[PDB]
Amino acid sequence: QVQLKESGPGLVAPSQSLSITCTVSGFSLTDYGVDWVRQPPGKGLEWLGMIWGDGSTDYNSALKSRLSITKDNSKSQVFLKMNSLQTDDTARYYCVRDPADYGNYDYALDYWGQGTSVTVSSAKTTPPSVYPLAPGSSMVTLGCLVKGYFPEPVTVTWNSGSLSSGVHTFPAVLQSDLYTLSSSVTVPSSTWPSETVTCNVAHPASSTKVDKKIVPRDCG
Amino acid sequence: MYCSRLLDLVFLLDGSSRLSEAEFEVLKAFVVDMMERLRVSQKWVRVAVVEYHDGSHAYIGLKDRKRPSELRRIASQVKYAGSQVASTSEVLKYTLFQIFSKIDRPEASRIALLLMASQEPQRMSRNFVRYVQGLKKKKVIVIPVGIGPHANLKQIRLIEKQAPENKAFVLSSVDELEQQRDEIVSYLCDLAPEAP
Amino acid sequence: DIQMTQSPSSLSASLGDRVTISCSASQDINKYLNWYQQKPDGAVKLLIFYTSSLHSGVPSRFSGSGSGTDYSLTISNLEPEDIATYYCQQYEKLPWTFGGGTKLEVKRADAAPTVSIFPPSSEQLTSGGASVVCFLNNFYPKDINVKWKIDGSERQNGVLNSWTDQDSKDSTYSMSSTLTLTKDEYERHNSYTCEATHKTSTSPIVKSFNRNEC
Repeated sequence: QVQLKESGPGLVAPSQSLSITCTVSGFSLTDYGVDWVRQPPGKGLEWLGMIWGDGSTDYNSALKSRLSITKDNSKSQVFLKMNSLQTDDTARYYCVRDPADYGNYDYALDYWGQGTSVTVSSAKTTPPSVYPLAPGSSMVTLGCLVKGYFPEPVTVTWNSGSLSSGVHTFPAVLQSDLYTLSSSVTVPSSTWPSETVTCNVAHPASSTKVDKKIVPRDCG
Repeated sequence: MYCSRLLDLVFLLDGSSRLSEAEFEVLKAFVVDMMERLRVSQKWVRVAVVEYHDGSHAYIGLKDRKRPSELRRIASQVKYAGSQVASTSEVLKYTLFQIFSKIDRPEASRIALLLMASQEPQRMSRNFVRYVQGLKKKKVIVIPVGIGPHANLKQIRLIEKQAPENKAFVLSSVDELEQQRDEIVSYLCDLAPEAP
Repeated sequence: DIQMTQSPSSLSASLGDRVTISCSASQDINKYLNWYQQKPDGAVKLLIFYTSSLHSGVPSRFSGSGSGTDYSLTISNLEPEDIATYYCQQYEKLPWTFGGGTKLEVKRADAAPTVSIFPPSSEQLTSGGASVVCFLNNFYPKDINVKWKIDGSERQNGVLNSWTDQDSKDSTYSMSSTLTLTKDEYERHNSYTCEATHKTSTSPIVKSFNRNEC
C-alpha cells in the first residue's frame, strides 16, 4: 500500500527555517514525484512545489524562492526545507505523491500523508491556567476556561472521561501569542452539586496535568 | 536526391555538450547537405534553422529572403553552444508559438526536423506532449532524429505515437547522418505536395 | 495563477440525497481538473482526476463532469461517510491551485441554543483577570449571533468567539463567547448579559448575572 508520512519539528521561531522529512513506502521515489501542500488553520490548500523522479523540481513562486525539496532515493525520503518562516507560514504541511508522468500529462496528488502541524511563533512553552465555571448565584451546564497556554494542544476531559455525552470542547483561539479554549458539560441536576464534577486538563508540551473541581460559588 | 515541392522545413539543432564542438560541425554539415538537396525558395522549399539549449537562437527564419548559398553559409556558421541542457520542450514551444504562430503557406506541408542528442531534466518536459499535440493541430509534422546514446528515446517514441507521419530516425552518432541523408530527404519530400 | 472558485462554501443535504458541488476556473482549463475529499478528521484523498476518472477505491456514487471553465462533482446518494469538505484543483498551468472548498453539512429540524453564562472564577480574579463566559449549545442551523452588554450597554472589544464543527451524533452546532476584562474594569460594573440571536426565536435568548447578586 502506498504510504507517505511527515516528521516535522512542531514549532519554528520567526526567521528560522522549517525542515520536514517525508518517509514513503509502497513505491519507488525514482518512478514518482512527491509534492508538498500546506493548509493554514481554518483555511484551504496551497500547492507549494514538487520533486520529479530525476530530482528536478518545480516551486510555487509565491514562496519567494524560500523553498527547497531534495530527496534520497535509497532511503525513500524526501526533504522539505523552507527559509525564514514568519507567522503566516503557520500551517499543516502534507507530502503527497503524484505520478509525475509527462507522457500522459498526469500529475494528480494521488496519495497524501496525514500531515504535520507547524506553528511559527516566538512564544515560550506556557502551561494553561485552568478555571472552574460554576453557574452564578432539569440539567445544569458547567464549564472550565483553559487560558494562556502555548503551544497547542491540550486535552480536556470531565470526571477522567466518565462524562462525555454532554461535553462540548471548543477549538482554541490565539489571543496574544497564547491559546485559550473552554469546555462545557451538561449533566442532570440530581448529580451536581451533590456529587463531584471535575475537569481534567493535560498539556503535554508542559508535562502538566491539572484537575479543577467545579464548586457552587463561595458567595457571601 | 533533390526535393522540388511545397515545404516549410525547420531544422532544430541540439546545442548541448552531448555533441562535442567537432561533432556539432558534422551536424551543421548535414544541415548544409540537406539544403543542397532541397529547392530552397519561398515558392518551393523554405527553410529555418534554430540552435536550442535552455532557450534557443534562430539563425534563419522561413521568411528570410536570401540566396540559398547565403543561407547555406549562415548554417555553416552556427555557433557551438555546448550547453548542459538543450530543451526539446522549449524549442517545440518556440516552433509552435513563434515560427507557426500563423500559417502563411497552407499550400505547403510543414515539418519540424528535431535533431536530438540529449535528454532534458524532467521538469522541463511538463508540457512536452501538449506542445507536440499543438503542432499536430496546426499540421506541423515532427520528425525526431535521435543522435548518439544520450538522445531522449522516451521523447522520440512519444512523438511517433502522437501522429502517424511523425517517423523517427535513430542514429548511433553524427557519423551516420551522411549515410542516412538521402533517405531522410526522400521521406520528408514525400510528405509535401507537388506544385500545381 | 489561475483562480478556482467554489461558490458555495457550505452545502446542506440529507443522507440519501443527490448532491452536486460546483467549481469554476478563471480561464479555460481544458478538463485538467481534479477533486479531493478532506474528512472532518483532516484526512485528504483524491477522488476524481482529469475531470471524470475515478481514483482506486472510490465508489461509483461519485462522478465528475465538465469542460472549459465549469466543473461539477456529483454524489448520487449521500452516505454518512461522505460528510466532508470537497476541493477542486486545476493543472492547466503551474502553480497548481485549489478552489476554496465546499463543506457538506447534514440537515435536521431547527433547534434553539441552550445558553448559559458564567461570571469570572474567584481564582482568575486573584490574578487580576476577569473572563465572562457564555455557551450557546446544540443549535441548528449554524448561523447565530452573540451580543454582550455591561450594565445595559453593548460591548464589542475583548470578545473572543469559538465554534465547534457540526456534531456527528445529533447534527447540531455549539459556540462559545468569552468577554475578557481587567479585574478593576469588571469590578467597576454590575450587570453582565449574553444575548443570542438565532432563527428559532424572534426575541434574543438572554442570560445575565449581577456581580453583586452574588
